[PDB]
Amino acid sequence: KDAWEIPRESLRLEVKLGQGCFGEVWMGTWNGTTRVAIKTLKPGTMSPEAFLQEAQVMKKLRHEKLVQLYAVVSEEPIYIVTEYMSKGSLLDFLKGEMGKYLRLPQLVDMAAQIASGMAYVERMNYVHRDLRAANILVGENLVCKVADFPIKWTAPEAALYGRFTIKSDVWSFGILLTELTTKGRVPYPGMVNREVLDQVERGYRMPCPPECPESLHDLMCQCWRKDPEERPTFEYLQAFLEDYFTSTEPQYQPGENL
Ligand SMILES: CCN1CCN(Cc2ccc(NC(=O)c3cccc(-c4ccc5nc(NC(=O)C6CC6)sc5n4)c3)cc2C(F)(F)F)CC1
Repeated sequence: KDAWEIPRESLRLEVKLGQGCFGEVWMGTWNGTTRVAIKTLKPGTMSPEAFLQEAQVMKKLRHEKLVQLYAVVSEEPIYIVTEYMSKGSLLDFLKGEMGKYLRLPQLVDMAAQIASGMAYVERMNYVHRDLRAANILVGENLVCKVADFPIKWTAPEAALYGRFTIKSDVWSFGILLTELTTKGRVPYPGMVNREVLDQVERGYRMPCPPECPESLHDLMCQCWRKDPEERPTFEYLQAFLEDYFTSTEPQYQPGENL
């Protein structure tokens, strides 16, 4: 019971946000002042240790582009409280309305910010294991942050031999690049998990998404190298994206969709 622990009182659980197997996500007010997301755990559905492992994880990881843990209610009902992100998941946001007006530059910025949060995660020798647009939260100002709550996003060695490493996160990140540039569409359209596993192993990689720049597709392809160690770092990725429109696609012109 630590200095992240708080009273449920400082927490106003205003709006529910998600329905899970082990709890619900609420949008609430912390100290009646600061807007916060609140991941509840339904006691009797999952041990506190288990549910608060993610919280313990979030503690050691303070970064501008990661969902910041804000406080915790360990003693049941077990609330985890975090900075709130107005726009919800990057997935709901890509598929959704404001998605339609997102082009490469905003998409690549997001990529960049995630790449960054993920780079932070990298420095920390942490792994995400579920890096995918559904786990990126968008904030105001297209702030996106890595959050957490799927073999299409999962690097083979991770999907197959459970070799989940930041590198397999890079892989996912590659998938997230397609989410980002397909406006949230499901990776490997028309293919189902087994067709994907079968495929990705035979060496299949998604083609260049409609109107996405080959250089962004190459980035993706790097992210999906069979050999995990060949996959780039998120320091490379971040930087590659941050600088994308100068070092990589200076001649970029907005398009219909990207
Ligand atoms: C070993 C596998 N590894 C280890 C390390 N590894 C890092 C990690 C682990 C866990 C988490 N846990 C969360 O992130 C979290 C939890 C609860 C709530 C929220 C949360 C935050 C804001 C927010 N805004 C919202 N608005 C909307 O919905 C509106 C439009 C409709 S709903 C919402 N929910 C976020 C974050 C991170 C990580 F960040 F990656 F480092 C993940 C798993």
